[PDB]
Amino acid sequence: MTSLEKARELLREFPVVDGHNDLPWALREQVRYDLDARDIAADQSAHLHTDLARLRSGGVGAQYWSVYVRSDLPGAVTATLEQIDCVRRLIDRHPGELRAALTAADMEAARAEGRIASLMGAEGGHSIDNSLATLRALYALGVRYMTLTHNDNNAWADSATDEPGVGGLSAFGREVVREMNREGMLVDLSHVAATTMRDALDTSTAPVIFSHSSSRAVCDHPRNIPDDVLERLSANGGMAMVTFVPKFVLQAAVDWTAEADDNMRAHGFHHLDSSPEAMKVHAAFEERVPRPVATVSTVADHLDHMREVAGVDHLGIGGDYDGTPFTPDGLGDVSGYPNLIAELLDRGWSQSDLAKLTWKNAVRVLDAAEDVSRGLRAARGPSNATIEQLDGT
Ligand SMILES: N[C@@H](Cc1ccc(O)cc1)P(=O)(O)C[C@H](CC(=O)O)C(=O)O
Ligand SMILES: [Zn+2]
Ligand SMILES: [Zn+2]
Repeated sequence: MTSLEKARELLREFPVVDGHNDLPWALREQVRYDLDARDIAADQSAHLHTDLARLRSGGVGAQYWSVYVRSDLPGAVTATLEQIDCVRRLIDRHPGELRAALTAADMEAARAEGRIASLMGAEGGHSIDNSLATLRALYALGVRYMTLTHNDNNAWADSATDEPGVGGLSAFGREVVREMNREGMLVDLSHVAATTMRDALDTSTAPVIFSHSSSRAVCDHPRNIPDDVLERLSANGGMAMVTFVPKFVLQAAVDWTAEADDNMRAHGFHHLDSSPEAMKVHAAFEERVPRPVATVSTVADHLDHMREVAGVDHLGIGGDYDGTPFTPDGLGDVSGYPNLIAELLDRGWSQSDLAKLTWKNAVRVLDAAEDVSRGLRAARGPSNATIEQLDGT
C-alpha cells in the first residue's frame, strides 16, 4: 500500500492527540456560540478548519480544546467560563462522536469505544486573574493545561512576543507552577519567553508541555523552542507538540511576516492595526510580494530536528486549527494529519515512533501529571498565597 494508506491504518490504531484547537474561540467570534449555525455534525469547511467528519478523516482521537480568551480585554475569567461552557455544550450535543476526558484513563476509554476524547486547555495565565483559587476552579471545571502567557506578559510570567518583564517567572509565577503541579494541571510553555521556559523547568516537578510550538533552530522565531530547552525534556519527561503555523515553521514566511510588519510601520501603523487604512497598506505589500506557502515537508523538518534533540518520547502534535488563518499545503484543515504521518513514514520514522508522536506520549504525560498530583495532594494542602505577598505591592 501507499504511505498515505499505511498512515491511515496506523492512525486507526494510535490516533492523534492534538494539543491545541481554537474551535471554541472561532465559534465565539463567528456566531457567538450559536452552535446550530456552525453544527459540527455537518460540513463546516466553508467557515472552519474543524468539524466531526474531518476530525475522523484526519485520525484525531483526542483533542485539547483551547479555552483561549483575549488578554487585552477585561473580564477574562468570565470569558474563560464561557469558553469552557462552549466545550461542554459541544460534548453534550455530540455524544456519538465526543467523550469528555479528564484523565489519561478517560483518553484510553474514549479510544476503546471510538469516540474523540475531549479535553480543555486554557491559553494564558490571565485566565486566572492572579488567583490560585481561580486556578483550582478551572481545574475543577475540567481544564487540564494552562499556557502560562499568551502574546503579552502577565504580572508573573514573561511572553516570548513581549519585552522582558519579570525575567521569566516571578515568585508568584513559581507558586502558580507549584499549584498546577499539585492539582495535576499541565504547565504549557507555548507562547512564553525562553527565560520563562527555563524557570518553569527549574520549578516544575511534573512533565511540562508545549501545546503548539515548533523548533527555533529550524526557524528562528520567539514562538519556537530553543534546542537547550528541548534538551531538558528527557529529564523533565514532558513533550513538545509541533505546530503548523506557517509564519512560525517556514523560513520564507517568518521573513515575509517581518517585512510585512516593517512595511506597516513604514506607513505609520502598528503592525497589528486592522483598520481599513492599514489593510490597504498590507494588501499593497502582498500584491508586490506574495505570501509564501508552507508544506507538509516544512512541518516534518521541524519534527526531524525535534526528534534529534528532544527524543521521540518527547514529541506530539498541536495543529493550532481554527486559531490561525493560514495553513501548510496538505494540512489545510483537521483532515490533513495522515499526510504528515505519510511524509514521516517516507523519512523512515517507525510505526512505534509514530504511535508515540500521535498517542502514547500525550497519554504518558497526562498520567505523569496525575501521579505527581497524587503525591503533592497527600503531602500538603493547597496554597493560600497572593501575588502581593510573593511579588510585593
Ligand atoms: N488563540 C490563537 C490567537 C487568536 C486567534 C484569533 C483571535 O481572534 C484572537 C486570538 P493562537 O495563539 O493559538 C494562534 C497564534 C498564531 C497566530 O496569531 O496566527 C499563536 O499560537 O501564536
Ligand atoms: Zn497560541
Ligand atoms: Zn490558541
